[PDB]
Amino acid sequence: MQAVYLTGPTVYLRAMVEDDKHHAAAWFDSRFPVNAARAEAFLKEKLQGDPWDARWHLLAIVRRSDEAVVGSCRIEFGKQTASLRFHMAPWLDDADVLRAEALELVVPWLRDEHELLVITVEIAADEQRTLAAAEAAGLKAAVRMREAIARAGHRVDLLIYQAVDPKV
Amino acid sequence: MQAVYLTGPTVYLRAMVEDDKHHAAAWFDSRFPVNAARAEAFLKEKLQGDPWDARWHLLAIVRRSDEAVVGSCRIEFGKQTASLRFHMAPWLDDADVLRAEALELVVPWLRDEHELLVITVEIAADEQRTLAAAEAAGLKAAVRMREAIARAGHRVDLLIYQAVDPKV
Amino acid sequence: MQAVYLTGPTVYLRAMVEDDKHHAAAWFDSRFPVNAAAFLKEDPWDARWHLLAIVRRSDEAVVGSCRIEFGKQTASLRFHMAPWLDDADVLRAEALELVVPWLRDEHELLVITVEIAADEQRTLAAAEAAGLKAAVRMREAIARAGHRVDLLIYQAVD
Amino acid sequence: MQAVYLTGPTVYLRAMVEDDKHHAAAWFDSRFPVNAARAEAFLKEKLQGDPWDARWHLLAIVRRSDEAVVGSCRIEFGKQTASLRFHMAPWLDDADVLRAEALELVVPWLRDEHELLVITVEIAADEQRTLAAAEAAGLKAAVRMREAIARAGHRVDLLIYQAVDPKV
Amino acid sequence: MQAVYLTGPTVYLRAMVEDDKHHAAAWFDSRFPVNAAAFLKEDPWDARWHLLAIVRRSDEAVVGSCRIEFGKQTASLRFHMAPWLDDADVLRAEALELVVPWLRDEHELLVITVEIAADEQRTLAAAEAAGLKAAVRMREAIARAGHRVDLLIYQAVD
Amino acid sequence: MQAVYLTGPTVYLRAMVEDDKHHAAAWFDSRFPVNAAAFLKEDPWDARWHLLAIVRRSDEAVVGSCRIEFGKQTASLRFHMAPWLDDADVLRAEALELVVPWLRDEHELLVITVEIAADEQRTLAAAEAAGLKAAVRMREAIARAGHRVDLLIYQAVD
Amino acid sequence: MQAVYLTGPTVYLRAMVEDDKHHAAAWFDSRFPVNAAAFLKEDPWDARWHLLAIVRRSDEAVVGSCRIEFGKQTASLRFHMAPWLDDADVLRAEALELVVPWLRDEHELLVITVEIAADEQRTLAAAEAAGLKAAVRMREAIARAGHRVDLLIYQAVD
Amino acid sequence: MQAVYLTGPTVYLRAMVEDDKHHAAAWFDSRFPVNAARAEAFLKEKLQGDPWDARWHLLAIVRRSDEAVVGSCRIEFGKQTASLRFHMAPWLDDADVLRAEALELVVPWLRDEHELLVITVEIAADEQRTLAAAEAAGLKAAVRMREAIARAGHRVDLLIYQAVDPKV
Repeated sequence: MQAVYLTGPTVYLRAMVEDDKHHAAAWFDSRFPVNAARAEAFLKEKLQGDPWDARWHLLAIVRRSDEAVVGSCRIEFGKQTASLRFHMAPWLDDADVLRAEALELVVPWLRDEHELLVITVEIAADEQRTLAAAEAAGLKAAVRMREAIARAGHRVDLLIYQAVDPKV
Repeated sequence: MQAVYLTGPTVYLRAMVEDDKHHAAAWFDSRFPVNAARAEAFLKEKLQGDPWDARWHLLAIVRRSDEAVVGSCRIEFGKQTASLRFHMAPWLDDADVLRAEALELVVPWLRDEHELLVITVEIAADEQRTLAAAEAAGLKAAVRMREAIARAGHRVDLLIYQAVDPKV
Repeated sequence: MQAVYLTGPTVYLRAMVEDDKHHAAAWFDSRFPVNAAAFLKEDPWDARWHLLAIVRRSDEAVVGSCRIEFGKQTASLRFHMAPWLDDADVLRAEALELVVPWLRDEHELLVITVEIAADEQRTLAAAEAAGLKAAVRMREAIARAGHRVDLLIYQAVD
Repeated sequence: MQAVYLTGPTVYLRAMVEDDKHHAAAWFDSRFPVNAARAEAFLKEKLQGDPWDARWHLLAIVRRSDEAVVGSCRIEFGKQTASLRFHMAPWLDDADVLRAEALELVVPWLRDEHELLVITVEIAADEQRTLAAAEAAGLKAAVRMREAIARAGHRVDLLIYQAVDPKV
Repeated sequence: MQAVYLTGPTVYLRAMVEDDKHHAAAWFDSRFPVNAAAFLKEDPWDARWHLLAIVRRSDEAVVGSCRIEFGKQTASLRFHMAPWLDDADVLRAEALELVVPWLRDEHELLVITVEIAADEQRTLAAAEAAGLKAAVRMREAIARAGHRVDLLIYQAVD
Repeated sequence: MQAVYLTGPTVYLRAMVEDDKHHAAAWFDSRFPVNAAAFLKEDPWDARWHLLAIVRRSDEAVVGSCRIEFGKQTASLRFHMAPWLDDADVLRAEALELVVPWLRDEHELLVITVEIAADEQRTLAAAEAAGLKAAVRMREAIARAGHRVDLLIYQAVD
Repeated sequence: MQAVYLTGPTVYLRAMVEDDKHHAAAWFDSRFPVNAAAFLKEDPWDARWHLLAIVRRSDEAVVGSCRIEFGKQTASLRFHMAPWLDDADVLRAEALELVVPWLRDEHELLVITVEIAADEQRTLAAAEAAGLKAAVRMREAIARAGHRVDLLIYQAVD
Repeated sequence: MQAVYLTGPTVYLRAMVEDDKHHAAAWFDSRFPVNAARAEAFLKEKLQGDPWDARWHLLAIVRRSDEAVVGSCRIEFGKQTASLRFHMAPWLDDADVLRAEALELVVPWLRDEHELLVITVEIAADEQRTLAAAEAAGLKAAVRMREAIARAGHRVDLLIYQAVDPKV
């Protein structure tokens, strides 16, 4: 994953390094969550494989104009699965445009460079551009988690978008 | 819901009253969660209806032999949906047998006495008897939430079981 | 405030007395708070405020409290409901419905202030019906089961 | 200390029992503090004796008119010392009058029934009646702890009142 | 708000920009908070509010923030100062001294609201000099070193 | 463990039953914990452990618990006492005094482990009298009134 | 311990010095702890323990610590890794792999104890390969992102 | 206080600046405590003066050999009083030697450059060298706070040392 270089008009993705984590410490939690996507359509357990064999990765999302790390993409591989979520810097003016571009970049890489039957992405229901990026990448809304996400004055659903190979 | 009386060989369900909540305060959290089932298959929003119109209910699960409140069933209605989860007393010797019986009791009541297109139940992957009760009630595993539930020394998946009317 | 009784269809409010506070103290012997700062020992800041018990009419149970803190110009309200209470939002909304017109028809105030959590649908609806509008919001200040909600400050200015 | 019975016009003091602690659990913390009086004039360590030999006691303060436990007096004996603090119920209308009476009752008992060279009492600077009770009992302000006590909108000093035998 | 600059003898306020927020985010990479709810990702509740950076004139350092949330009738202020800041109370008081007359001489508001901790002597003194009076008090809502202080809500009504 | 009774001058230990756990659950409906992680729903990690009630002889009250978790070679003990309990340290020390010789005279163990807070004088003294020595210390893991104390792990190896 | 160097393929351990501790202190200037009780000021309890720095060979960075506390019979280990560390579990496991044989081939101990979180797969695997077995479990004592994990105490007895 | 320069063989004291506070953020709490010395002999309130007139200062303690900030001295002036406490870096090998030197440096400065009737210093009972420095500076133990300070496995007293002008 040291070779990953996925660039668009505004941002590029590359392996997150210790330097990134340190600078972003105020908002980026380095500690491991239980998984990189909270919920998923119920499918055969075997697709995930053994926990010893799970592989976690972190990609920095880097703004081209100033080289600022503006977010991260956390990815968790199982045997035939990839699960991911994005963490954008809270100081960003419009996190959604940059998150959406990052999703456009990472999905085709995930489909091509790996042997996956399932791709699973967390996207909040108010993340318009990111939802649209997922739809154009051929992902489909699979799970609704009602009011799972705190916003100012209200809560919104967390949605889980998936592409699942026909074989499954 | 004051008329509800659903009894099996071991437990019965009736409206939870303030007395129950007070006695069970050590383990029963009276505060509202965001919903009664955390995740669900992605279906049309309209099925849930407006939040002003949502109706929440609490059923006590009562052990017949001694009249002890051994758990609760939290139910959240939307327009055409019912979502539920169980909270069993931590001092119970075998919570799963009694939870499973409670699920056997509450499901047929939910199908008959209400006009539902969707029933949604949270069940942890290690809850053997409760899983079996759900399957016999005609519910099917719809969502997997990996390692969502803390246990001693390890974590287990939360599963979401559903029955969804053909019309949907 | 000793001769004041505000009666609605479900609850009534009257001056809270020591015995009420005795029993409300246990509305905190709990591992699941909605907020932090039981009650504490009550010049100059302990002069401005006053308590009304919310009593359910059906069984005469004390089911909540309404705290009213005064400025020269002002009155600010805060509710605390028993944790085991059935239909707390309906009852709290009714108390608000009772206290606001009292503060209007029996006081001369430039500003009435009320604290209400962002998820308290019925209490919010009664505040809006009484003419109050949201003025301040404090993010994730109120604890619920597995999540937090914002505290809203509603105000009317006459 | 089962024989203690110290009564005034309004309250009496007797050994606090498990029943008291349970009822008062909302406001009374049964857990041990490090001592029963936080600060004291610096005097010879030997006066306190060994920690194995320390003896802690709890007296309930009981309102005569209704038998309500309205507070507690926590006492810590060393070899030749007695240290104490009061915890009054937060629902009390006028805690200070009842605290002050309790102090009037407990001090003469402490001087007579025990062989003390030092008595040490915590009293907040705004506790008028309690301060006056201490002065009339022949205690003197020895220590000031500035702004140690939170009140509504402001903080007040904790004062430590003492009587110390001439021999010391 | 992009062409607005309020200059006092020590600090000036101007619209906060992304770069300012970038560096202010670290005013939370800390085990010693004064409050809880770094910043979070910014319809309908994220429409009403606006940020001003407080910049120290001597070295052009961004040393704090002033958050202004609007109602139709209202404006409510909240300050956050860098944790390492020398003389934070003097600088915050000066910012208040600057923002209040701006909200008066350049807006048409019925009510101005400001949050101030009960121990912020100089900020309180500037609020009183600006005509604001305490309206609401929230006990022990602000964390300090080994103790907590109350949050006060000050208001003026024109 | 159903036919096991260890009787001392003040308390006795026997297998804990559901009814005991029912009432012990409330030893947590409280805002003042000594530790965190009421009880939780009890393969493979829920196989190794077992509970003994500590019953006060004078009134037959269940006043505490002794949790014994087993390895192939090992036994590890943890006590929880009712919060309202008079003389909890004396009673807990006596329970320890009872359980340790039982684990010796009626089991074949290479290692016995016990958790004890650093301020539990009498419990510590009984652990030392039973031949146990401190092995591990976890700083400020136990909450007391206005302070914390260390958790000590004592062990004997036969 | 000043002339002790344990070198593996990825890291090596040597006596920790003041400068290492200086920089490790910031492994706590953070709002996301894994545990509680930065470091604190170091008779009689501050006699038994000792620190080894874990240094990554590729860049000579100090990336973690190994704390060894001694009894007469005993040695107990505790690791703390830098929060930004890549592959912390692999590196920690390697340190364990290095320290255990050292405590065997260069000490005379009846019991070696190690703390390891229940989710630290590779560290657990090295403890089992070194002959250690789980002895004690403390439920949900370690904080992770949005959840907690148990702390396990592993031990070998020679 | 920008002119303060107090140097000994090992450390020097100078005004703490924002740079110091930032670097030391892991261990140095910039937030204000209620006072700089927790307890003090009970003397006339007027000596402290008005809170509006209180002046707080921070001195960095700087190790000469490497210019490292190894601690801080927090000082609070009232009208005729000075109260202080030290915060040493936790990574220090022997904090007590350097704290003690810092106390040797700051006391004569406090007596000479200011018009004080009272100097009040917090010192833990196990801080041998610091206690000895205070004694040689002509301070005397005035207050004992039993077991106020957590240490590894045990607690120690906080002591308050004072010099008080004869006039008082």
